[PDB]
Amino acid sequence: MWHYTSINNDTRVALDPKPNQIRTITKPNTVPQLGTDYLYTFNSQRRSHTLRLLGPFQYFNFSETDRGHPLFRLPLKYPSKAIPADELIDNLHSWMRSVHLLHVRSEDNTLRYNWMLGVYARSTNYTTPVGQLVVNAPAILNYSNPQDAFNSVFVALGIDYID
Amino acid sequence: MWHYTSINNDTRVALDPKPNQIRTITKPNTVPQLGTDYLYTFNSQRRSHTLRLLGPFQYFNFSETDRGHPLFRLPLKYPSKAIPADELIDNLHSWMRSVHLLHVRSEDNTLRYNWMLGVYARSTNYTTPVGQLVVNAPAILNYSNPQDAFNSVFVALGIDYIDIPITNSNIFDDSSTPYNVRIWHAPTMTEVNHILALMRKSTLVSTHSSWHWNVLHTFHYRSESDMIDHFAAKILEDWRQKEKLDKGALVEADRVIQRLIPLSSSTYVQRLAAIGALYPNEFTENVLDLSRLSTALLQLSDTYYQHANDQLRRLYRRMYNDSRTLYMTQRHQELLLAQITADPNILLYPYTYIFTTIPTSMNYISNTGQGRIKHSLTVTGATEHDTVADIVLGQTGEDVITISMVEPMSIAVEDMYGYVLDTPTRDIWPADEQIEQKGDAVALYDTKTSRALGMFNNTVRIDDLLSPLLSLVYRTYIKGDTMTMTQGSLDHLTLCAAVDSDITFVGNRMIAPLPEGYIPKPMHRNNSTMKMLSLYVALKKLENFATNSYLMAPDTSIILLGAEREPAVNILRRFNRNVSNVRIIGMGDRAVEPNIRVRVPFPIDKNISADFIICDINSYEDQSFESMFSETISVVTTCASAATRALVKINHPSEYMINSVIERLSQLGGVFYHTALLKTASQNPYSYETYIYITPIAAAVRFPFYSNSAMINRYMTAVADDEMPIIPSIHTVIKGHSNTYSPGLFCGCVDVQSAPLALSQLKSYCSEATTWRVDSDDNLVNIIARIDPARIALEFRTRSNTSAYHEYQRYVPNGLGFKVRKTREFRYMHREVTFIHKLMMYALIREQISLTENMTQVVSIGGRNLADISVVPLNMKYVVIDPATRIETLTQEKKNIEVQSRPFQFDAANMDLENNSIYLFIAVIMNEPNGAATPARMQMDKIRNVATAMLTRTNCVAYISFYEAGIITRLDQSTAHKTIRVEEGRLKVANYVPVDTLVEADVTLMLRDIGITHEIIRPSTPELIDACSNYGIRLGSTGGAVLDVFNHYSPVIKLVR
Amino acid sequence: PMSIAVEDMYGYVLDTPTRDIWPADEQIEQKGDAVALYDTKTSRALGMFNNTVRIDDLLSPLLSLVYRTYIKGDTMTMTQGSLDHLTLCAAVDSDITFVGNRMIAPLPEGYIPKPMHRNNSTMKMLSLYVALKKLENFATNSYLMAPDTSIILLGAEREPAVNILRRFNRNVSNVRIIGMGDRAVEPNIRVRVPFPIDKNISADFIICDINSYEDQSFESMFSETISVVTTCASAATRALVKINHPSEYMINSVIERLSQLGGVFYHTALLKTASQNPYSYETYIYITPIAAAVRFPFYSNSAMINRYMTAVADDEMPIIPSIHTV
Amino acid sequence: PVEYGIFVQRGATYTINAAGEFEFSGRNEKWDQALYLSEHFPALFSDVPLAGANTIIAIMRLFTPQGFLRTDDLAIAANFPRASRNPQTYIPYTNQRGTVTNEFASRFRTIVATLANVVNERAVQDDMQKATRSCTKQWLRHLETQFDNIAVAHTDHLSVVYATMSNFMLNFTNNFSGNHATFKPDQYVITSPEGSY
Amino acid sequence: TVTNEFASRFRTIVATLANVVNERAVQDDMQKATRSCTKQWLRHLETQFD
Amino acid sequence: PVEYGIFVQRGATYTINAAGEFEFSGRNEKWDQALYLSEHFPALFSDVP
Repeated sequence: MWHYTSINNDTRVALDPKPNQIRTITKPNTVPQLGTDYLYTFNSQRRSHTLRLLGPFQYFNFSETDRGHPLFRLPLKYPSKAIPADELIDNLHSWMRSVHLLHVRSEDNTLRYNWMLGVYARSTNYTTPVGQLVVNAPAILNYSNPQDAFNSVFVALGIDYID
Repeated sequence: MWHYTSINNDTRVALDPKPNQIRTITKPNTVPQLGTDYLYTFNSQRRSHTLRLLGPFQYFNFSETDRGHPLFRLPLKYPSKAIPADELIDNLHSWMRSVHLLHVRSEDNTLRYNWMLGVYARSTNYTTPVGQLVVNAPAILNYSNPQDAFNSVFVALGIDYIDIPITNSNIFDDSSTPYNVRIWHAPTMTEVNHILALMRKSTLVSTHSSWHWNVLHTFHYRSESDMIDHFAAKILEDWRQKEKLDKGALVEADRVIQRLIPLSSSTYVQRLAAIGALYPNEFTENVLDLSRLSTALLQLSDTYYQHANDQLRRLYRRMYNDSRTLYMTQRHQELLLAQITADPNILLYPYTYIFTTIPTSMNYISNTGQGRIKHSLTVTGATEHDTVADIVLGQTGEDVITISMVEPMSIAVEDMYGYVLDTPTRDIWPADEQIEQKGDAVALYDTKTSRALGMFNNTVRIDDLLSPLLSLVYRTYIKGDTMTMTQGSLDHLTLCAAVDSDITFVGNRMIAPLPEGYIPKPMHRNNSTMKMLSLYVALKKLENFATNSYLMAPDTSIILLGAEREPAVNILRRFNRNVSNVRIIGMGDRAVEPNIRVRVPFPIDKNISADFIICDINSYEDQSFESMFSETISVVTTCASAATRALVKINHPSEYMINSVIERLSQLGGVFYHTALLKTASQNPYSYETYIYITPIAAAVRFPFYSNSAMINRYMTAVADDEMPIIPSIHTVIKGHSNTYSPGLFCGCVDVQSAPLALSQLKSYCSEATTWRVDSDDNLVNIIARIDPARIALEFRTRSNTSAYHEYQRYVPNGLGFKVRKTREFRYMHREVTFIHKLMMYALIREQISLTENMTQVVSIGGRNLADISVVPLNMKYVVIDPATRIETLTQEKKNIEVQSRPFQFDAANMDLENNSIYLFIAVIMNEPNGAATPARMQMDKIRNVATAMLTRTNCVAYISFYEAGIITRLDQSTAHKTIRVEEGRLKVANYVPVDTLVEADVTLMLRDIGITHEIIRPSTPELIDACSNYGIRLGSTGGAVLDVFNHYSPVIKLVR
Repeated sequence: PMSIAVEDMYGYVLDTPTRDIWPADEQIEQKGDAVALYDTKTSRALGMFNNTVRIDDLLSPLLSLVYRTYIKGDTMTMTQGSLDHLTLCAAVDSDITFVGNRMIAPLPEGYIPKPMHRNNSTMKMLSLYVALKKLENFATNSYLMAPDTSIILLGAEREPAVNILRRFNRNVSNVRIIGMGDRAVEPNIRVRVPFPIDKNISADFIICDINSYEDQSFESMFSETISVVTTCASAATRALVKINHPSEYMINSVIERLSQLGGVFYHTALLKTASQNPYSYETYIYITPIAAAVRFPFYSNSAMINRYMTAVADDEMPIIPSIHTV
Repeated sequence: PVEYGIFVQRGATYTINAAGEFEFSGRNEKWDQALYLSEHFPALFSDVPLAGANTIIAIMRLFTPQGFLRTDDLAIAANFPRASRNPQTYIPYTNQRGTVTNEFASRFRTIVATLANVVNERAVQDDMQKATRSCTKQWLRHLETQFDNIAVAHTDHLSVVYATMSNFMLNFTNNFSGNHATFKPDQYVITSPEGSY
Repeated sequence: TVTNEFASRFRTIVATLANVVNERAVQDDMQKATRSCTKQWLRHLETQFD
Repeated sequence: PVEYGIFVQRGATYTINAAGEFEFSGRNEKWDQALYLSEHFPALFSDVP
């Protein structure tokens, strides 16, 4: 039982959807569910409200417009009882449906959307140069080799980094 | 059943009331009812409100004044709950009562109101000329001959046509209408011809083969999309109808051909109409997602043309260019001839082309509902692939599919509490044996156990295995769904392990509901928790074995040992809360209160005592073997002296270690303790650690000592491995007929067109391959496919490469499945314990057959579905002798198999055994060929005849697996019975009749009087790890308990010459 | 539409074999009559009635009413494993938990489960599952699987019957309810006849409902259905396999095949369930090994057989019900 | 602000895919009339319902035209040039003679009732004095009476002027199908194979 | 953007201060006219900032 | 941007070898006319697809 044994794989890459699924990654039709779409807990003896999103949305920089949504004003409707699941679900569904990441669906089976950068471009309303890149070339987010997903942006923009 | 048979009748005419009923068709008195007056549905997960009216109102153009009614403002009062039926009914009744179609009641019994035109005149407030006609002559709507109902209006007004808008069938959908119908003056066939000729000059226009009221009418679309949707809809209706006409059913349909004819259109509609008369679809009873129908039907067309033989292709093109023509089968035209002869004045579309011969295209599966398909790929097929190019599989998102390491258990609640126990067998422990056992144990402890073994032991944690189950018991509790269970029951205990709160009962069976606003947190169990609970149950059952309420007697104590045992104590305490005076103490290193903290050896001043003891203390990770020996001996001494009913873990259950434990207890108490080797189902399946039950009894123990025990063998045979353990790969490329593939999977995705190919290449390695698409829009079929070694053993015997590739073609594009929801799959799937056992046998026998020389053939007897084929090396010929197996001769020829579908003859004289052959009687002698169990004496007769027949042959070898009697006495003691259990003394493997078992001493006795050389053997641990790692299989939780006993007591007999 | 009692649809009748031997001189006659029958096909009127009177539509008003009384909460008490339990499971697409032995757990407020979507052959498969439970015992009142036992439905599109049987046996521990057949969707595995040679199905129960291929040589359908019966018989001690063309020759040759397969004759029977379309001549054949040596193993002049044999292709195009006005 | 947040997050515009569903840009951006000839449509006029922005969608439904799509019959009998395969013009409002009440005018009463409750909801949001509110309402009512006066002149007189003018020989194009959501003009060009169209 | 996000943030700030000044005025029974005037002034600030 | 990243990944310039084959730098570097007299050529004008 001496040697270490493990499968290495990039989760931040695995979690990023193929471009065709981006139109429906908001789940426009079906309503969100606990333990799948999201998870929530009201921590008692401390009166706190933790709503963590799951799937690709677990890494998501909100636009200020996203923060203008009722779903974030929700905790304010309390303390102290846990938020009713119906209001939570209706709001979070409404917000989820609100997001519309820029993309261009393609036929190639090797590709995936670079979820981080497109979400980030949404977050700044595509004012930042990476943003306007994402507007004029949504295709730049699709990628086969995981690394070149960023290299294409660093070369198109000439930048040494992106914070 | 050749000829079409049907009654034709005009529904749009039949639905139109006689004039006298128009005053009361609003139903002024009675209130409207669902399924009669109307129907409503609120579609959940989409938040939509469909209210469709029924009866004459199903075709109704609303006045804007009708749209000023509250009934239409109603959906706006929501989202999201369905509209209350009371408000719906009151409003809809009010509206219904609001309508007042103009009419003049008459006495004649032949008449009916022309509902469409009068409704339409109401809709425009009688401003339109047809409207003011309806005002000044209401009588014009009444009619006997259906056609003249419109002719009277066309002549009174002088008009060549009337364009009637149609509303959506749903009335809550106030949006632009897709198109509008247009009644034409006609009435002679000639006028119809002329109109249709002139319609080629219009833009977006189409017609049914025949018309309601026998008045020619054409649809005119706002846009080609709307047109395409109408066409696809009607194509599905004609398909669904001709499907039942071909089946010979009488059909009450309004018209023989429900497909539209595009008098003028975009190309997409032409290709739709073209594919429509081909009738490609197989009959299907599944519900379709109509919302995407057009897309589906277009894609189908695109593939139908894409893989059709050249003549069918050209036929498709012909239909595509001559779109104004109505293509139809000969039987259709026969029906038209009939309905013309009945009604000579009927108008039918005139430009038609009869198929002298129906096209013979492959039928397409076309389910468009949810669900991944689970194909089971056949080894061979009509297609003969040659040098097919490698098929790359695309990477998939976590959103489409995730690949977790181990499939969680899906057992019954009680199932996890069961345990199996191995009794001691040998009556003495000679010192000459002791030196051997002490040596083997020392060397084992020094070199450590198999790396692969420990990798599986650590990867397949039991806590994670039971998590989905315990969490569900938790979740049904907090939402109050649970409420009734016996106190002291296993469901009670598991509820106690699910939830961190006291669980009071009100009365003997009802559980007290939780106070409102209070939701207890999940119990936090560490990995060893469920095991300790399982041991507590194990003690309660060892105490009695007739018990149903596993609950402590009042005023009795139990004391769990080992590190971090606190949760098991809190669970046992909360579980016994209703029992008076129960001590449930905890000890061990790293203990927190309630548990006392201590280290081994226990402090010398300390004096624990209880009616029960459960030691789970771990051996120190780095110490001399003699050190661990004195330590665990001291542990067993403490636990034995402390309680009459100890259960102490042995981390290193060597023959020497356990037997020395028996020696220690024997010199401790004088008379031998009644020891047993328990193994619970809440243990991690691969753990070789085994508990030892210990109790004084008045009877002097006979056969106190162990030897060649199952629990012991599981540890002893896990010798340090020769080669670094295999790691399940996720292969992406699919090479055609290439032997090189490590065990693992094919997870990935590929365009639906390459899908038939990918499945056809996968079959070389994978027994079955689930596939699906995320949606009708996305073109990529995802595929997950385990690599089964058995299929590799079959498909690589010869260079031939064939598949049911066309059958897979039949799926494109809708036949491969659909699923929006995320799917999780596992590197290690669950399979039944018996299967894992068969695999261990096949590994044992494979590893044996590879060593032996000059063996011309392997002959498996009774090997259904070529079950034993993994054993036989790819070059050697493989004979099967089983009545049940069914093969085409060309297939056995394709793979160098040789089936002989006759029962094997067990009579010694006519049993023609070949020299240089390896017979395989794995798991067959116990049963008669029909599946009925043989009496054990008959099995002994079988082995006698096969050894006696083997007595003349040279270089012959035979593997006769058979169940041993000892397992029965163990299974009578054990509570585990998920898949192996006795039935009046005969063990019952799953999906098999229970069978009588042989005694090994008697078998070796007859085998030695016969004089043939022979070796009893069983698969060991390395075979377990090889089978599991190779097949991608993890052992079940209950499987972990039962497998050592089940495997040890199912010996293979290796006869040899 | 039918107006029967809830239990009434689960009943079946079975014709036992009568003749003790199967002479080859008889075999030529039966093989001839069967071949000619399969070639000329059955009566057009017969098939028109068979297709017009679908059982699904016949039972629709009933199943929908069991659904409707459930959603408005009018139902609440029934035995688990009872026919009313099963029919409730076929009426509603949702899990049906019991609180206590007889009370059914009321649905959570604001939640109305959708109707179960049964295809035409669903109720029949449920009827066959009941048929097997009753053939196993016949004193049974709770038609429910024993714990740790498996059943494997075959044939195209059998998924609803599997979801219904599963939801019906939800309270029973360790029940495998597998499905197979062509055009199968998950949970059901998809396969085509002949089954892949590597495949090895096995269960305590088997129910084949596989259709004969629509256009093939008679010898082709013969080898196909024989292979089907062989698979189903080897797979399980208690098979129930459909015979689409139940000629005297076809069924008797099935008995011959099982007889050369297992040595001793299987205890075959010719079942016909009430959930079948009324005019269907397709008939199920129960198959089981028994310790007793069967006497009169073979059929002749049987009722289920006669229903098919006598549906010879008709002389005259079938009558269509007119609606006279004068 | 909130309904606007939702709406413009859906997209400022939309296009119609061959499936005929509207697909919104998902992006804020001002319209320019260049786009009028493109595949793009302003999204206020989609009439595709959107949860949480119902008030905007309703105020938008007020813009839907009250007329109908007349065929150009007399310009066809005259063989007057017409670019469309089936020439048509949208008359703004139908004639309405028999009714006690003019349906066009009544539609204006509903529009105005809506705007009235809208302006009111604003005034209460901004604590506006009762007098000025009553004055806005009196002004709206006055508009209703005025529209009720002229409505007959529009529907029952001006419409016929439109209906003749549709058949004038040079009014050769199709202008409007009457559905704002999906109407783009047919676009002809004079393409030389040599130079640009 | 069609809309300036900085300006819109000022609209939210001002909406808040508006409901604040309002809650005060109702606490102090302030005349409707003066309240409408404070609101008109706040709106004007919003347009100016925009 | 995307075609540009591909092209520039190939190299902003190239040299011709004795066999006549093109040989791209693999590097993005700004051109200077100092290079006109050197072996290097701007890669935009290579006309190699």
